[PDB]
Amino acid sequence: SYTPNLTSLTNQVNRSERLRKWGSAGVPPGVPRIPRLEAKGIAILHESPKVILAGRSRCNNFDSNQYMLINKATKRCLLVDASDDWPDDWAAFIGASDLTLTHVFLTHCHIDNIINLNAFLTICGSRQKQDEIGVMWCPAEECWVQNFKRSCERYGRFEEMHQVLPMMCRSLYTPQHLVDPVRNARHLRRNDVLLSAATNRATSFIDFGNGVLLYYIFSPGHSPGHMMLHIPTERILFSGDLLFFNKVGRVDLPWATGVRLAESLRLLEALPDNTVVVPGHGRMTTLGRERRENKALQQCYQRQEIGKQEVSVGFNEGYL
Amino acid sequence: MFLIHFVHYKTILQKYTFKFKHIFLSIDKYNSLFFNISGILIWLNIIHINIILIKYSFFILINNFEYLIILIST
Ligand SMILES: [Zn+2]
Ligand SMILES: [Zn+2]
Repeated sequence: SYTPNLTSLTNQVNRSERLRKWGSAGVPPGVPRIPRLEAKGIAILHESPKVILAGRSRCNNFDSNQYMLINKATKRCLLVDASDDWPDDWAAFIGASDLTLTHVFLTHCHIDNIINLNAFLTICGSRQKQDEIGVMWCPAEECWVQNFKRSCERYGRFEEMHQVLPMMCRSLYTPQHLVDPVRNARHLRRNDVLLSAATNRATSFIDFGNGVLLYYIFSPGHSPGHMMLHIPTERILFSGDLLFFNKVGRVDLPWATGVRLAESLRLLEALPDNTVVVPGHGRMTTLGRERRENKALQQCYQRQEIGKQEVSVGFNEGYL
Repeated sequence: MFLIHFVHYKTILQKYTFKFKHIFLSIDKYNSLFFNISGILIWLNIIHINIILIKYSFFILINNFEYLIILIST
């Protein structure tokens, strides 16, 4: 959780809470790795003349999902929110599909999204050995990168603790190392892009190839930097943690504001209803069904209509 | 009454104690992003700071996490 200082140790309410939550143990059980039993295979969710969406549901005990976009022309694949307890099915799928992994998109840097990121990059680069995989992320998530170890402390992920994150290594946006004159696997990662919060419909896109454009949208509230993917030609909205089936993201975590989440839900009203929204957790829905049957959006627009200047919406129990 | 004037033969020396800052050590070990910057524009509603180093072409990164932060050429 947090650092045990003098005030937290001399508090009886802390021991009372640790007795009430966890019984006689007092220590929270972590979020473990999914074993090789009760693990499902990779499903091909969508097939189109342009792209192919292949995904796997409940790949963590955080109950997150793992998706990959495949360009049919250029044979280039793109993982979004790379968090799978077994990134060996995905590397075998890429190698048996004759695909090239060039980038990994990250919506936000919570632990349910970047827990197995070094495993993804290492196994896919090792298969590429028989240009490295880049990472696309927003720099505000820097504040959630530094607490990757602490989040690995509380959720019992001890083997992923002592791992330098690839977003922390020196990119082209950073100063370079002045090495002794007498190496480049970790010293410089030239394939790295930093997304900007000024997202527009004109130039805020990634050229995926074959005329397919992936517009990233800056939508905070669950994170200081939270980037959705929008494919208007395929009507596909990778929302990440902003919007789910009949629910929205949490605000009861640090660096999460309810009015930022309300503005992020309000910047979504110009998309058509047949846009399939694809969340980071749970089952996928459409944006029209979320306009009709989601109570968080109903409360947001009702507070906006009755005259609330600072409309604050958000969940306190749900997905991280 | 008092008969003699006597002094004590044992001479004591007052120990001079003083606290000075003689050592200068600091643990400089952080986990943060450090950037090559050709321009930085910090816009919060009270104070605006514009720091510009010139170039032929620039890029733009924008951070709205705490306050508006515009970075030219990362
Ligand atoms: Zn999250
Ligand atoms: Zn999530």
